[PDB]
Amino acid sequence: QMQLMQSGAEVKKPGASVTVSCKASGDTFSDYRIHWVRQAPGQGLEWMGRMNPKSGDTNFAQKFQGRVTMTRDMSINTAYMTLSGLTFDDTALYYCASLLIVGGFDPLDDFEVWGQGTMVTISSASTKGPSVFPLAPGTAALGCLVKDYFPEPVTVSWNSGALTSGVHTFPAVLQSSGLYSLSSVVTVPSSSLGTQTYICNVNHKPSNTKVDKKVEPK
Amino acid sequence: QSALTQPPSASGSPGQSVTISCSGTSSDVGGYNFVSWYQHHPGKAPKILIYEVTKRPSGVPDRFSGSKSGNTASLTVSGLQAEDEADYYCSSYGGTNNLLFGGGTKLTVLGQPKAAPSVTLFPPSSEELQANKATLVCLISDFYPGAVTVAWKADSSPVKAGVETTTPSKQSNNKYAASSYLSLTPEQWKSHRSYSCQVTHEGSTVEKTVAP
Amino acid sequence: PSKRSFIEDLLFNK
Repeated sequence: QMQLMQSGAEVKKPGASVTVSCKASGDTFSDYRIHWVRQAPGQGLEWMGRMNPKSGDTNFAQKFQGRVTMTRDMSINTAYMTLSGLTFDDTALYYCASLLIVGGFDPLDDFEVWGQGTMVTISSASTKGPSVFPLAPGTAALGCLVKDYFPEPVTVSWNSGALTSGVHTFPAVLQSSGLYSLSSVVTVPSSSLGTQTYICNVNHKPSNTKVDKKVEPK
Repeated sequence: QSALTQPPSASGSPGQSVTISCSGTSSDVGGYNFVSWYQHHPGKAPKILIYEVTKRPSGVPDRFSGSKSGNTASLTVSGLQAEDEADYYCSSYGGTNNLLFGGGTKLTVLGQPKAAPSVTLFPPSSEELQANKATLVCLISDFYPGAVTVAWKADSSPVKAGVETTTPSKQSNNKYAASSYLSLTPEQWKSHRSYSCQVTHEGSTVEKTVAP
Repeated sequence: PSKRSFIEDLLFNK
């Protein structure tokens, strides 16, 4: 069925503009309508507006009218939202979605499709990639420390996603310096420490930081 | 800035029912039959449970039901299960060509057992010490209810400088996680016999210790 | 009958 894939996380200065993209695949793009819904930290869901991909017609929430546009490139099945005049209140997770408000004459197509969300942070601060440190170990816990990055978010996988059992990636701490750090730990059989390679894959899109760190026993 | 009014929280016991409300005006909830209800787990896209006041999309069990009278819509969740803990948002067409949302009601399912924290403590890595830095990493998971306090010790002496601890966060299994970091110089790390992270929860404590 | 997108267009008409 049709899926929506959004662009990666961004950081922008106060007053600037940000564009989030939303690429449709799996069905006719023009059959759907693209809504944008955000959630700022500590706030609830907030609808921003909607776009008809065929015509480009839009409706925007009164709250954003004057500093938002919603556009599309039909040739690449992609929708865009550009939000301008950014303030701290615009730091949020932004979703595109085909919403279900009024149903069809029959209900077979009465379903929603949501993108994965794009994190946008409004800050005057510089982006910086993390330093990734291996945390060496019946079962043994091994990990990696993702130190000093801005802004959120960072993703972590293990063995390129082949290792999922026993993985726990923790929410980041916000240090006094203003930078973030997080850790991810995986619990594995101790007997495998001398025979299995373990690698944490860390990605910080804003800083073009992608590191695969081998975690060896000491 | 939520246009519709929802109480911030609700609770119920397993197998029982809970009803949560969403109030609007005659120009939205009371003017149209385009009320939806969304289930939102942290970190995941909202999942619509009800649309057009009463209708369920495919795969939503009949224990979720919606209704409306006047300017008030209601969602009733029967046969409550732990997986139903989430923040529930109502929405309505309204205003002028707008979709309005309520502020969300966070649902707690009562009766969940006490759970002591699991604690993992890592010392500074060789690589970090070479960079002239040192961080102790105390990772705390699987506790319930969602509150802990963390104490750090150098040998047996309390240390508070350089500590930074997260707020508790809900895990997918209904329990909570947190982490605590102790920043030290390499000299401080090498100078002491050991360092400890002590996690207290409901009056009981779990302690881990690491050494150079 | 038309697809549901067109019904939503009417709901949001200008």
